[PDB]
Amino acid sequence: QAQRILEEARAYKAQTILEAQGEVARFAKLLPEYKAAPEITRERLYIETMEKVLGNTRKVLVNDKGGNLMVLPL
Amino acid sequence: QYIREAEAYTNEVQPRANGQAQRILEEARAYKAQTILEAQGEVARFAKLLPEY
Amino acid sequence: NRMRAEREAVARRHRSQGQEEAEKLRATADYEVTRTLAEAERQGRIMRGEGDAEAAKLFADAFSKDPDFYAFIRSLRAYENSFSGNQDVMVMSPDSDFFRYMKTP
Repeated sequence: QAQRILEEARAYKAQTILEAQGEVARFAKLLPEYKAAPEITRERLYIETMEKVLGNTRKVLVNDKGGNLMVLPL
Repeated sequence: QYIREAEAYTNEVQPRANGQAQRILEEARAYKAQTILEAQGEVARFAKLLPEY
Repeated sequence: NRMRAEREAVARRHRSQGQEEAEKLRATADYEVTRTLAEAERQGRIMRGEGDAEAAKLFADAFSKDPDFYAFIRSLRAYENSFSGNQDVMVMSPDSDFFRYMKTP
């Protein structure tokens, strides 16, 4: 009973720590690379991320200066 | 017959309500107890996180 | 018919008295189980707090080297996850910076 719920929570805590460590280690090794070439890394990541998001979400590509639209939700 | 039947109905419902009443009271205690315990946990979490912030 | 009625009434009465005791005992069980469930939930939050509280120091000291850079990496990830589903409509303009290389060189 007692031990049961004790170890149960303890696992979540351990998972967080382990997950945190991994993410930290990834951002660690990558930080010096960014400092070496900030502009090049920024452009690469920026385009890589942008192509992924726009790859799925629909787009209009309509010209500005006209303020009218119909969201048409459901 | 109606009279005899009516008596049964009146008599029958009477212990029925008593049981339902005890449950209500017990449910309130549970809420109170559960609420208090929930606060402790949440409060403890906030306290631990506060120095980090 | 009178004897039947009075006897039948007493019978139903005796049956009904037992029924309320049952419910009373039933409700008592509910309370105690909930108490234990809540008790367990309390111990869980305590430990569940230590987890994120302990990890918060790792995130802070690690990412405290370059906040702007960490904001870039993290913010980009968020977009990919937020727009993952095909339930959005990005009404961009042709003048948009990302479309800077769509105008005749």
